[PDB]
Amino acid sequence: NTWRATVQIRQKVPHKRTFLFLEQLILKHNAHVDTISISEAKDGLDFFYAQKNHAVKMIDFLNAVVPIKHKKSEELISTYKFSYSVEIVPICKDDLVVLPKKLAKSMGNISQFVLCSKISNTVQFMDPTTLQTADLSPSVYWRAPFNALADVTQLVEFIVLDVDSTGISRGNRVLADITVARTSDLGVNDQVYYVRSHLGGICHAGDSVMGYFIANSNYNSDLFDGLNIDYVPDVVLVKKLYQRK
Amino acid sequence: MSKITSSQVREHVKELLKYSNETKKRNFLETVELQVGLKNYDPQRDKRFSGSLKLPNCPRPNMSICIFGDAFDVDRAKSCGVDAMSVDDLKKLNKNKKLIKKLSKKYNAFIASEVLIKQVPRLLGPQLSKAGKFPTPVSHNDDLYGKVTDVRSTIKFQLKKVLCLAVAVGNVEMEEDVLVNQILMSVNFFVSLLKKNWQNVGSLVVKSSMGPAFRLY
Amino acid sequence: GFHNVGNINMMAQQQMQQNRIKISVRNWQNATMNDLINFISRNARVAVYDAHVEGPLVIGYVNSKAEAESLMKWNGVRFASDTISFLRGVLLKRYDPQTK
Amino acid sequence: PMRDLKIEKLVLNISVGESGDRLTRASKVLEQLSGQTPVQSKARYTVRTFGIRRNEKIAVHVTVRGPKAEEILERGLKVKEYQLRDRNFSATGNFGFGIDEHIDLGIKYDPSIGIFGMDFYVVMNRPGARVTRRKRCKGTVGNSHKTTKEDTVSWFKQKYDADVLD
RNA sequence: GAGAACAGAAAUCUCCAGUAGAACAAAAGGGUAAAAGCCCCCUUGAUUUUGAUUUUCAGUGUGAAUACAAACCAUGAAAGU
RNA sequence: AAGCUCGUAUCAGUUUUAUGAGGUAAAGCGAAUGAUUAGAGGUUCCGGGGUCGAAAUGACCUUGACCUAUUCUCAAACUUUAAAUAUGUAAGAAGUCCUUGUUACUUAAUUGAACGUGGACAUUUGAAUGAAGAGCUUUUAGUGGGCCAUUUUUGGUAAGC
Ligand SMILES: [Mg+2]
Ligand SMILES: [Mg+2]
Ligand SMILES: [Mg+2]
Ligand SMILES: [Mg+2]
Ligand SMILES: [Mg+2]
Repeated sequence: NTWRATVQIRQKVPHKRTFLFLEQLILKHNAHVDTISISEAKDGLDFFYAQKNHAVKMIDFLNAVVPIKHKKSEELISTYKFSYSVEIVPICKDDLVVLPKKLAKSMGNISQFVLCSKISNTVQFMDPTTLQTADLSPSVYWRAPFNALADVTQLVEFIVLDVDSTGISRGNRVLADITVARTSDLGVNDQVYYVRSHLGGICHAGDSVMGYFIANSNYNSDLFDGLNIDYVPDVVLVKKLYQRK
Repeated sequence: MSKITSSQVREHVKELLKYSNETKKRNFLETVELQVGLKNYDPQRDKRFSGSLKLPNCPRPNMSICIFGDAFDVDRAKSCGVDAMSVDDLKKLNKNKKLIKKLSKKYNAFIASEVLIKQVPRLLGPQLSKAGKFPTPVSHNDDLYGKVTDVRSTIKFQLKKVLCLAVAVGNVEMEEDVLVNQILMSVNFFVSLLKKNWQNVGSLVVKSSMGPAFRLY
Repeated sequence: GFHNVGNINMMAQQQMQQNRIKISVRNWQNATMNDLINFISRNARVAVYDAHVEGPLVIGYVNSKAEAESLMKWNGVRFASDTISFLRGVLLKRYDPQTK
Repeated sequence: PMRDLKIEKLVLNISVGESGDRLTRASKVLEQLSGQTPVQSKARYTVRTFGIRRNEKIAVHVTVRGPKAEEILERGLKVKEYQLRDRNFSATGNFGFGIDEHIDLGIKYDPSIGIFGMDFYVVMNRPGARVTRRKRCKGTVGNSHKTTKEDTVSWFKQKYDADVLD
């Protein structure tokens, strides 16, 4: 009981990618001018403040970089300590998402089976099978929240065999169609997959690409099992490695 | 489809084998292929399914499989008396870009070395898979003659952008009951491969490579 | 291991088939080869289009997005071993057979 | 009567910084030099300055026992002109050297192979060294029967008529 | 530690010392050297039928574990497991 | 509370004798473990990630890798030895010995294993002291806010914390 203002930033994910981006941006703007101390935690950290003015301007800075929700709490000593609980939306970039049906229909009649493509003050999803994006806001997320299907630990490697195209691009992304194989049975089997993806302008035949393999997956998700069977694909490709040396 | 009392295919095979060599005794080009068109499926909206359903019965004896490999499998290919390739030969093949698009046409297939196939992905560049000639690997202790027999008798159903998949399922040579077994195996493989196990298959036709007017299926 | 880093891929030969087979009668007045290469590169070297001129006032060989955008820009704007054969000959001239 | 200081092993090894055709080349060289097939060896760990990852082959070696050992040793001493330098002698009583440009070993001048180098290492012992190599009732060598540096230097100075400088 | 061309902290080979200072998926503790570690060979006992017992304990349930029985198998020259 | 089957049992908030288990006090570390703390550079010995990027001779970032040529220093989560106090079992008749019956288990076997028939062994029947009778069953009440003292302790400078 010696500060009078506490700000507690949390994100309930094992791999706190958005939180580490936020830490890089706080360190690269130096918004930690007037912090008394910093307490570590398992899922975030607590900043301390002598008066609540630096705390509310920290809230003002955080409300425009990351999709968050904040709540205020009042303490008594017998003059009043204040506590600001901030939660980051627990969906990071390049994560695989199944959307609620009403939200997917109201957000442009997009598919439910999407990929998180950009995180800003809001969050952005994109359909990899047909290039089409959508913007979800923090308040409409936190009105009724959901979780992600797969995080970036079960990304398996793929060896690109052949490329085609369809001509359609939406800027920075050429929607093409590529045939691919797994590097655990490329020299074993004759098993090839055909994926209509947005890694067409960036990929050429013979290299390695990360993706989700849905055909080997035990998913316990009511949003997933409420889908259809034929309209969910086998592989969702996300990113190319491309190590120079 | 779910199988439909195959005596109609039996009479169709008999009429096809009386069309070939009993009304036109042409030169030896026996290939009684089965063409199958599927119905009620969108190519973009549904998954592009594929498999291979290799029946040991053979109909295309004259095939070209330029075995690309190392030195030991090069000696094994020279023993098995088939067209092989070398490492410097494949390096020159990847050097001359126009030579690959021609060697993909002078050959009929390919069979690679489980020691050099994880490079044909990039060294031997694209359009080999677009011509559907990605090489199948062969190990350091498996039989090369048996692998060539399997790569000459291995049939593969792949879903393209068109719903008209045709396969060299038989020859017009002989063996009516073995041909009936081959037609049953191909129909079973297609019906199990499609999404609805019976409903999607519409068109079945037999043709003994001669534009014969005997399908009756 | 073996021949690995031959570099037959990574945008050199593969995924170069994103062409568009449309009506092909683009806006084309003067886009020929020598004046095109001169107006593209007067300070360095460059890489040219597949088959792009204005001889027939039709062009559809801009098989990429930036290719089609630059073609539409110049449409909307009006414009206009091998050393061995010498090395061994030098060495044979250096080996005069008289002086041995 | 038993203490004799004879030749136990002659080991020939060629280490290659690359992992290309050079290892198969040195393998054919060692199979042409010695009368036995050699063995290629995998790298222990990764370095990235030698350009080495683990589990891939680096070097070739072969071991020779019998009269071919002292034949190869006489050829190597003929290359080394019968001179050692008071190093190249272990305290345990083994000795070796290394040979650049292996064309002077009966190897011809073929350009399909080219030029290599080699390391020769000679392991010495006495009779009765089975006691440390058997399975049942293993023991040791007593501290009068072991081969030492001065014993090897004097014995294989007086035979082969060589010289040990410094 | 002592030796071997390039070889230079550190690449491959040879000998001596080495009670474990290594390894055994993950926390920590225990256990292990002709092995429980490392390298090979063969396999599916991660099978069937049901009782009894230990821990938490009301001596209820859930989880986990122990020792037999009646079958069918694996491995090994075998005892065995 | 109601009793029931019996009549000095074989039982005990205890000692003795015999025989197990423990790792705290004390010793000792210097016999192997001997520590947090503020600790200077050595970049292609590592590099964790984060942002862009029609992608790789690919730019932009900062905790740290590793203390490098620093030791005395000591432990409730360190070990060689190891009390006192407290703790398990035994001190016989449901026992011991001799002989030979059963079995579909076990042995190479006429061997064993378990349970027996017949016979021998009471002044002490196998240490001490005590024993208000011993054993068994059914049924039901209230209670399920506790507090204080000596000693041994944990967290908080510390408290009637
Ligand atoms: Mg239980
Ligand atoms: Mg003490
Ligand atoms: Mg009796
Ligand atoms: Mg009660
Ligand atoms: Mg009460």
